[PDB]
Amino acid sequence: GITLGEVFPNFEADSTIGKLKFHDWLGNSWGVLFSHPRDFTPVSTTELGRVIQLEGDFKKRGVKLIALSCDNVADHKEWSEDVKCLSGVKGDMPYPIIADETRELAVKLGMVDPDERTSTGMPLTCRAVFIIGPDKKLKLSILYPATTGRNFSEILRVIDSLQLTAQKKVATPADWQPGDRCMVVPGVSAEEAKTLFPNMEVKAVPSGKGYLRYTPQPKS
Amino acid sequence: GITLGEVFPNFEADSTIGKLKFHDWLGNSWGVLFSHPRDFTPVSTTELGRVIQLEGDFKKRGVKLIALSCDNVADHKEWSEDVKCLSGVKGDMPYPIIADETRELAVKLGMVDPDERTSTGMPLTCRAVFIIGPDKKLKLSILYPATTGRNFSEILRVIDSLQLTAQKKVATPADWQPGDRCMVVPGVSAEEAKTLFPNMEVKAVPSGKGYLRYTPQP
Repeated sequence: GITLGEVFPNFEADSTIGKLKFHDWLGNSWGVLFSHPRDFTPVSTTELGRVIQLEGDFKKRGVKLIALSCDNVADHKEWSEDVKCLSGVKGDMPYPIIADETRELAVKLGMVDPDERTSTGMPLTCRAVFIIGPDKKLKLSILYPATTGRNFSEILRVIDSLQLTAQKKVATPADWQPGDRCMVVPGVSAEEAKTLFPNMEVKAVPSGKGYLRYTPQPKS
Repeated sequence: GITLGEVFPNFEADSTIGKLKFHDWLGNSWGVLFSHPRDFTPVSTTELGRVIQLEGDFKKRGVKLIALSCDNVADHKEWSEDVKCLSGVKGDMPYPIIADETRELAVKLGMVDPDERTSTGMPLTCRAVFIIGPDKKLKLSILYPATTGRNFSEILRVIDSLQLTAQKKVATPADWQPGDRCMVVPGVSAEEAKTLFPNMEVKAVPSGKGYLRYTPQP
């Protein structure tokens, strides 16, 4: 498995764009790698279709997208046409699909589905998402089972928080949406906030501590 | 780390309700274990205050909530008064908070935060969520950093999916909300579908395979 802040593997893999080396492919960029159990399956088709719908939203954020399953590349290409059909968007695939036929990555990234296997007993991946920063380090992840399609707007929501909190000295509260007030991190001193967050609110709390601090979301 | 389908560690831990043994405390119930980096911090107070708002949503779904950080129980009890205040809900804490002071669970669960450490250099948990079925097996997990407060509506949404797809041979599509049409799982034959999903719809796709099968939510 991979824990937060680990450098993500500079793996080599075949895909729908040919063989790639992960750190080469990603470059100096945010990236999202996500997996699905099996090509030509229904939930997986709605998900890769949804990602097509949202591809300008990822592009606006400088976020490279890459899909993965344990199927071969020829199946990725043929299935891709079904994915396009269901997205309702016409055009080439806006992202590659890795073929993890050896289960190398499935195992290394701790993303084997607990329930879905080939008829032959081969593991398959679950619906994993890994958010990787331009530093190549793992920033956030989710492991959802095959039974449960993902919420891709939550992925974009958290890409928004992660890009903001990367540059500014805030953290985003429960249920935060882009443009909403943020929390000032406990590290910022009163004296430095005077200048940095001149309209900060300190909400009194029964403990008498001064940590419950809100500020408008900084421009970034 | 822990992976999907592993039986969740039957740990013994101190908490706001005293020392507990995890499988015993859970019993035959669904469970959500969730962690935050540090008590007396802003986002964490928002998040725990939000879970109090939603305690009844979880209760009606048979889901036991339990929170965790590396702080001590005394800090838990005192910080819990602020959490209650931010929640706006009056009354005793609706869930226990485990105290992982030795970092044993933070390490076992693969949930150490990549940036937050104590002043003294001790690791701290990130904002992790583990959903545990009645069989004690891990069914879903999320690892969010300290910077990035959670979405507890999504936790609810995915619990509704896990609970549905445990009982019926469907799976929930991208962005599904309760009440939305589900997909029939590929392992269901047309023969079985005639009986099990009388209103099933097969949507034509360029490959001509008939796997794209929608049904009303069972």
